[PDB]
Order: sequence, then structure tokens, then C-alpha cells
Amino acid sequence: AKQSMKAREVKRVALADKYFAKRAELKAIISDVNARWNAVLKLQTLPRDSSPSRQRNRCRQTGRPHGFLRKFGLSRIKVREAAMRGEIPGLKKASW
Amino acid sequence: RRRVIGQRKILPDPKFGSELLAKFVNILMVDGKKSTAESIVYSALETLAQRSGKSELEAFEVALENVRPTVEVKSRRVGGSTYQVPVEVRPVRRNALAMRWIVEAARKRGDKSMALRLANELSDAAENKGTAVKKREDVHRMAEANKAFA
Amino acid sequence: QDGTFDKLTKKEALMRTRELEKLENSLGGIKDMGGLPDALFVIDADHEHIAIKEANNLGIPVFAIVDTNSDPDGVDFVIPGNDDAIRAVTLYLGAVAATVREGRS
Amino acid sequence: GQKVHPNGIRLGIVKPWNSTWFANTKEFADNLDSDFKVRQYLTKELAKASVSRIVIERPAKSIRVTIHTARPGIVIGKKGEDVEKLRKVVADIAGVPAQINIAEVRKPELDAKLVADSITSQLERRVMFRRAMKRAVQNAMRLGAKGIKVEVSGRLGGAEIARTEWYREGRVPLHTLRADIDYNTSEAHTTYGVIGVKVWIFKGEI
RNA sequence: GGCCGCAAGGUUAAAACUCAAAUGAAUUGACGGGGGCCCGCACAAGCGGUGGAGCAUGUGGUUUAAUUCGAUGCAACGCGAAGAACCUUACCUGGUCUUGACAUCCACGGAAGUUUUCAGAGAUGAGAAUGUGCCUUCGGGAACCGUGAGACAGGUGCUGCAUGGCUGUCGUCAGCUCGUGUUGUGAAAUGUUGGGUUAAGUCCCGCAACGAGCGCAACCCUUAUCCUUUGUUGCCAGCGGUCCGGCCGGGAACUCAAAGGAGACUGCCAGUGAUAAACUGGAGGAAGGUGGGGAUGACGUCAAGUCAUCAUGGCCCUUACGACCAGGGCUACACACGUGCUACAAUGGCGCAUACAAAGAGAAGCGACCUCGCGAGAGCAAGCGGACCUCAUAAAGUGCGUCGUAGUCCGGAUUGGAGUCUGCAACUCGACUCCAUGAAGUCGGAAUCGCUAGUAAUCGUGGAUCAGAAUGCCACGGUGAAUACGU
RNA sequence: UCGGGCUCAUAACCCGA
RNA sequence: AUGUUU
Ligand SMILES: [Mg+2]
Ligand SMILES: [Mg+2]
Ligand SMILES: [Mg+2]
Ligand SMILES: [Mg+2]
Ligand SMILES: [Mg+2]
Ligand SMILES: [Mg+2]
Ligand SMILES: [Mg+2]
Ligand SMILES: [Mg+2]
Ligand SMILES: [Mg+2]
Ligand SMILES: [Mg+2]
Ligand SMILES: [Mg+2]
Ligand SMILES: [Mg+2]
Ligand SMILES: [Mg+2]
Ligand SMILES: [Mg+2]
Ligand SMILES: [Mg+2]
Ligand SMILES: [Mg+2]
Ligand SMILES: [Mg+2]
Ligand SMILES: [Mg+2]
Ligand SMILES: [Mg+2]
Repeated sequence: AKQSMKAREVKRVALADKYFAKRAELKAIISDVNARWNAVLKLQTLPRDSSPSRQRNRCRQTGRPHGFLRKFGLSRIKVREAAMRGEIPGLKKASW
Repeated sequence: RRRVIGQRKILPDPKFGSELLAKFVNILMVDGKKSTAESIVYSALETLAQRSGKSELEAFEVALENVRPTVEVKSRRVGGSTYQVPVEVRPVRRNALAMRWIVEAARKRGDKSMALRLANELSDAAENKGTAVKKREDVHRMAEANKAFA
Repeated sequence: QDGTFDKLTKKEALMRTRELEKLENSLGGIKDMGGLPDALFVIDADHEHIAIKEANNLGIPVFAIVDTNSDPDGVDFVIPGNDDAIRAVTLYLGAVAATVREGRS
Repeated sequence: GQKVHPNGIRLGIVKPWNSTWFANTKEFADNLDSDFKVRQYLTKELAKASVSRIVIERPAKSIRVTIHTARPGIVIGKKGEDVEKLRKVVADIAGVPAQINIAEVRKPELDAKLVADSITSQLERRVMFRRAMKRAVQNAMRLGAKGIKVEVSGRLGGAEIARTEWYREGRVPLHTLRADIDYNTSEAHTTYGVIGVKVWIFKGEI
């Protein structure tokens, strides 16, 4: 969580919606056997604080960078806590 | 504890017909591979044939008679001291005790295949010898030597 | 009795019907009552002493037969007799019917 | 935790959800946020509005909602004024032009959160928690209720040690599935701490 | 001190100083190496394990610039962490900032932006051109960009003895209480004790008790049956067709799917038993005596755990305990412990061929097909958003070649050289493949754990988290035991 | 003496060197 | 045997 951190992460997100949003391949094709130079691969200093592998999740509701659920977005605490009330359609406590 | 049960029997001999015999196949069976147990408890008698001759059916029980005990002891604590009071075991567990001790030594033969490591002890009983038959009378030692109890 | 036990299979009845079974037997003479006594008259005074415990409190008239071992304290209306006497068991008991209905009208 | 959430294991029977629609790994994600976002801003303002629940649906590229307020009047204001203003909040915090509406809640003194948020405020209002919860809260009983109760938290009053008060009437067997009980909470930030509330309102079994 | 005595000592009998009590009876609970009674894999009866070995993972210690923090008998130690190369990330060394990285707001300039240049590790700083949005009763304003200034903002900073919320714990234990009445000066008691009985404060009987609330028993799930309907992607029986492939038509019969039901209730039979409850056998049935497995965890105790999810009382930091970037560390090691994985082998290993499940997964996804590659995989590219396709080629098992009890035809650690890929990026610190090397180890002391049946045991399969690193967790089925006198 | 076990934990006790 | 620790 920590607003100061949350925001610090938000940056790591927008950057993808820019550089990686398209220019990510603008050099990719020139990276794999598609002859083929190295200049682009060499002057490759565009994606720094930006990387499609440096973005964390953090409980959507809160912001815990652990115990995340793709199908949702929150962490065990919120999810369970919320599901209890019913902010999630069809999510009754499982018990085969 | 406060409840009582009966017994858990199962499918008897695949053809020779023998409920208890199954135990020899189960007790010996390991990793829940009964499919292989029948491959050892059956093939065993198929080898003792020339060995003994007469129906392998009797062959088993025959020597088996010289392996089954008939009196054991159970630790019972009293006033600090825990006596080893003796007790004559009924047939039910009797025959069982044998099979356990029987299959055990057989797997301690330390030779090659179990098929043979099993027959050896299956006949070693009658002729007398081996670890299996050992326990038989070995138990008798502790027995009576404590008759001063029960 | 009324069309209410008709619910639940032929078995449930026994459950609620058994409940009443005891109730009636214990709460025999009271069904009509709905307030308090006025002058209770017990039979085996001594033995049924605990049944007078409540009487001595309020002050409701208490009459009852007291043998030789009875407790002539709780009962404020002395009248010995015999908690037994299979035949004399109703004797003094009958002299009550008169006092009641056949004595008030 | 000895007792679990009496409302959690109830979404199946005798108790409805709060956000019935549809969504997959794709939408469910953004959807989980939406239902949240709204209920956040909506409540803050609909506070004095006496809310009981906030249902949320979604037919297509738009949310439905159903502000369960004990007095939607305040939510209206100058007749449409208030409502309209907020009707835009959702359309922007939902990403799509969503509908709107309400359904006043009568007998508010017999509703979980409503009664909960009720006894939680009296605190800051300078009242005696005990003399309050055992009175200006149990009122539900008066309404021919079958059973109800409330279990406060710690730091009650000027105490420096957390605790918990009893006081309860009727029967609240939070074990019977059919039973059905209304549960909710409210962290009434106390001038010197943060006490909690737990209202158990059981209205008939199945 | 006096008196008595052979003596040992007796008899008479103080004070200083010190404490706020000492003490009697009785009540509640607790405990006992007190008694009676009764349960739970507690033991007993069995099977298989741990400590042995190597490795994985956590921890203590130790070390370090840091080895971020919390978790500690059971009830911490593959725990928070369902996923630490960067990121994460809190810790460190250094570079750098000071109404801020994130908020609102006031004022000024400029639509926002665009792509690039140089220098830097980057954080940035200074530029070069370009872009010229919404309205305006023309100032002004809406967003927004930079700056100025503050009110403020920021803190995974400390108190889990200030707290919420959440959870562990005995304990799935059968208990825990309350109102009224009554007994006692009272503290309390009764109920709730007792006789049977039950898995059960379960039920009946009795009784100064009468009733009731929370809890056990039910309704929820799911499985075991049978029916109804629906029959596509699922099904294939009688019919033919057939490239002989449920492949065609076709048929709705079957499994199956999945919504609604049927059913089990001491319900009925006998005995026992107070002709009470209940128990023990029986029938019928797929199913018997809460059918099996889930979920559900009473009043409470351990000031039990978590201010680090988040929230929050107080307290504290305020060119900083705030903030941004690059590298390092959490992946140290001279040791110790916990939970695990793999073997030590012929109920086995390796080569051949072969026999069959269940449940889930998926558009920045699962990715067939065919080509090349010893190989990881790379290329090509269809199909399926899915009872339509891809994951999917179950493993044990079975029948043969064999090897012969060798540290080996076992076992695989370790290491060297060469490669693949996921990624800016894999030295520090990644998963896999290729060849070469082949470890310790031959069944493990004191001690210690799990498991009563589809269980234990073994063998595989899928999911979650997730760019890319599961001996972990969650879940699925295949096969498939022993043993239980008794406390 | 040390390393491990036993106990809630010590000593003692048991194991190993 | 003890635990403010045989
Ligand atoms: Mg914060
Ligand atoms: Mg990541
Ligand atoms: Mg005393
Ligand atoms: Mg059990
Ligand atoms: Mg044992
Ligand atoms: Mg052993
Ligand atoms: Mg790091
Ligand atoms: Mg502040
Ligand atoms: Mg605590
Ligand atoms: Mg702590
Ligand atoms: Mg403490
Ligand atoms: Mg009861
Ligand atoms: Mg239950
Ligand atoms: Mg704080
Ligand atoms: Mg770590
Ligand atoms: Mg996957
Ligand atoms: Mg995985
Ligand atoms: Mg001492
Ligand atoms: Mg000392």
C-alpha cells in the first residue's frame, strides 16, 4: 500500500501504455531472426523504469503486493471480507 | 475403545478358493499392489510343487503348523512394575502371527527374487530352520518362563 | 382433537400428543383456574408438606388430615385422621363435596 | 475467531447477494472495482440519508443500483436536484451511462447497518453506550421481533482496556441456516479510540 | 531474676524492635504423585515414516555495508510470502529532491503534447525544432503542464498491554448460562444433581423446582441410489448407410450431463429393557440407527497473534523515520533445529509394446498441425473464449529383452565444457536441455510422528501465484492393506 | 567437554563423540 | 527436585 508507493507503481504502469503500447515491437521484430541489424538492439535505452515485468498487483481495494487474485483484484482479506457481504456475484463459500 | 467390531474379510483365493489365504497375499502385499501379490503368493506354490509334491494347498499349512504360536505375553503395569503376564492366543490371530513373521523373514532372505525367497521359508518350517520358524519357538522362550504370572 | 394434527405424517402426532399426556396429568385441577387459590385442602398433609410451602407464605386457608407423624404447623386448619386407612381415605374427603357446590349454590 | 460471519455463508439461501449480474476474469476485475467505487462516494453523502443497503446490477454498458435508504427524500432535495447530481457521479465512476433509482426503507429501526450506524454515532453524541444499546437499539424487539442483539467492542467509554458488553433479547441462533439474520458493522471512530458495533437482527427462521 | 531439679529441664514471665494484620467457619473455582465413572489414533493392535545420507525450504546462531520486518511450547519455524534476478522491497552504499512521489487549493506563464540532441549509472539538467483542443456579454475561464508560496501532504515509524476488524487455542469439547420461585446472614445453591441412555445438557424417568437463551441434533453443500424433463458439442442401442472412422442419415433407447424431485424416520418385526428411553439382532431396500465426507467452532482462557492488509487513541520524524534513481542484500557460513523431496534397489532398474480415470485451464490465452533440431526448443500456422479446440501423449499396472545382489545393470549430489528460453537485463541470483562426471547412501541411536477404510500406503493428473525459478499449498482420481482383547 | 534427545523449562536421566 | 530454575 502506502500512497507514496502506490503512486510510485502507477508510473510503472502508464509507461507500458506508452512505450510498450506499441513501440515495444518497433524493435522486437529487429531483435529476433527477421533478416537484421544490432544498432537498435544496441541503442536500446528506451525501456528503463518501464518493463512489462516490473508491474505488481497489490489488493485493488487496499494495496497488499501479496495474496492477489486475478479473477478479482483484491487480496485474501478484502475478497473474503467482501464476498461475505455479497459484493461478488455467485461466490458462496465452497464446500464439496 | 468402547465399541466392538467384527472382521474385514475380502475376495478369497483367485481360484484355489481360500479366504484366509488372501491375508498371505495382503499381509505380504505392499504399496497396495495386490495385482502383484497374487503374482507371488500364487507362483510360490507353483514352485514348491516339485519341492514338496502333495497339493500345494496342504504344503503351505503343513509347514505353517510349525510357525504358528499358541501362547504370548502382554505387558501389564501394576504398582509401578509392568509384568509380562502370558496369554494363550486363539486361532484367529494365531494363524495371522505366523504369516506376518513368515513373510517377513522371506523378505530378509537377501538373495534375488521373492518367489524363491518365499518358498524357502514356506518349506523351511516343516524341515525346521530360518528366521520365520525361529520366532515360533523363540516366543515360547518368553512363555512359561513367566508362567509364574498368569 | 381439532383439525390440526392432520399435519405431518402419521407419527409426529405422538410427539406433541405425548407432551399433553403429562401436562394434563400434572396440571389436572387448574385447567379452569387462571389466577390463584382461596383455601387449598391437601390429603397427605405431612408428606405433601412441600405442597404447603407456598400456602404458609401467602396465607391461603389450609385444611388436611394429619396422622401421628404429621406437621401441625403449616396447616392453619387442624384436622388429624390418617393419611392411610384404605377405607377412611374418602370418609372425611366426602364431607367436602357438601361444603362445595352442594353447600353453596 | 470463534463465531464466523453469519451473513457470509448465506448468499446461497435465505439471503440475497448485493451485486447480481455477470462477469469473467476480464470484466469481473474492473467490475469488482466499480461496485466498490460507487458505494464509497454514494455512502459518504447518503450518510445522513439513513442507508440500509446498496444493490448493484448491470444490464449492458450501464449499472442499475437500488439505494436502499430509509429516507430517500434527502437524496432528492429540491426534487431531482440532489439525485440528478449524484446520478452523474456513477456514470463517470462507472465508465458508462448507468441508470439509477431507490426504494425507501420503512421500519429502519429493524435493519442491521441502519441500527448499527445508529448506535455507533450516539457515542460521539456523548451517550452511555450501555443505557443506549439496551434501549435505543433493542427497540426492534418492540416491533414484534423474534430475536436481536448487539455486541460492542473494546475501549468502551473512558476505559484504557478493551472489552465487550453483552445485553441481548430474544434468540439469535447464528447456527441455523434457514434462520436468516441481518448482520453489519460500523467503526464509530470514538474521540479517544475506535469502538465497533455488531447488530444481530433475526426476523423469522427460513 | 526468683523457686523447684542430680541433670535434662520445669514454673513464674517481660521489653526493645517490627507488621496491618494474624486468625476461625464456610463458598466458588483450581489442583493432588485422592476416589468413583466416561470419551478422543491417547495408549494398546498393525502399517508406514522422521532423526542416518544427499538435496529443497523455513528458522536460530553466526556473519555482513544490509543480510528489511513480523511469527516463538503445544498454539513459530515450505508461517505472513500461492510465487525476492530488475521490479517487488520495507534493509544497505552511493547519486539526487524539499509544499513534495501522492491531495485539495491560490496566483502566474503556457492547450496538452511530439520526436529527438547532448551529458549522467540513472535520478536529471540544459536545449533544438514541431502540436496549437474546449468556450467566452473577451477579462475570463474546464482540464492539464511547469514554477512560486504556503495551509498542508507524506512515514511498511513505536506502542497487538490504547484499540477495530480478523484469526489461532482447548475444541466439534458438550458444555455455557439466564429469568422466576425457593434455601442460606452471606459468599452462594438449586435448575444443570441424580437412574438409565446416547456421539452428545441425546432422550426418557425422577426432583423445589418451573421455564427459557447461546451450543450438540436439523435446514446448506456433496456423494449412494430411482424417476421427471432437456437432449448439443454429449449418447449410440434396433435400422440401414457407410471412405468403416458414431464417420452419414438417423434414432432419443443408454452412460452422461443438470434443474425438479423420491428416499432413511427407531419407520416397521422380534427380544431385552420400567410394559421408560434405549439397546441388540431382522426385513425391506442403493442406502440404516446422527449412511459417508464437507461447512458450521457456545459463554470463554492464553493482555495468545496481526498498528506490516487495512482502519484507528496516543506518541514521534517534517532540506526528514518523507521522496526518486542506480547498484548490493533478503539466494551469506566455521554450526544447530523444524517441515519436506530422492535413493540406498529385484514386490527392482533400464529397452520394447501395451491396458485403462477424475477435476480443473485458457484472447498480451491455451496453442494443435507439419518442417528443422540429438535436445531444450525454434519456424509455419489452424482451432477453441470452449460437454465444439488447445492444455492431454495419466502413472502404477500388463506381457516380453534383459541384468544378476555388484555399490551394481542401483542411486543420483557434485562438478567441467557446450546450449535453449523467459525476459532492458539472468556474475552476483533463473528454469530447462546436451555430453562428460558420477556423490553420500546397502535402510538409519536416544528419541519421535502419522493413519481405523477407499483410510494408511503408493502412483500419477490438474489449479492457484504467476514475464520467467515448486521437493510448497489446493484439489482429482487409479490402485489399494493390517489391526483393534482392552482401558 | 561438546552435539542431540526428555520436560512447559531447568537439573537429573538417555544417546553419540 | 525446582521454577526469583535439582
Ligand atoms: Mg497510509
Ligand atoms: Mg512481477
Ligand atoms: Mg480453612
Ligand atoms: Mg478417527
Ligand atoms: Mg503404538
Ligand atoms: Mg520403526
Ligand atoms: Mg532487490
Ligand atoms: Mg499530516
Ligand atoms: Mg493480544
Ligand atoms: Mg509481537
Ligand atoms: Mg508481555
Ligand atoms: Mg438440549
Ligand atoms: Mg450442526
Ligand atoms: Mg501511524
Ligand atoms: Mg527469506
Ligand atoms: Mg497455466
Ligand atoms: Mg506451477
Ligand atoms: Mg534453588
Ligand atoms: Mg537463585
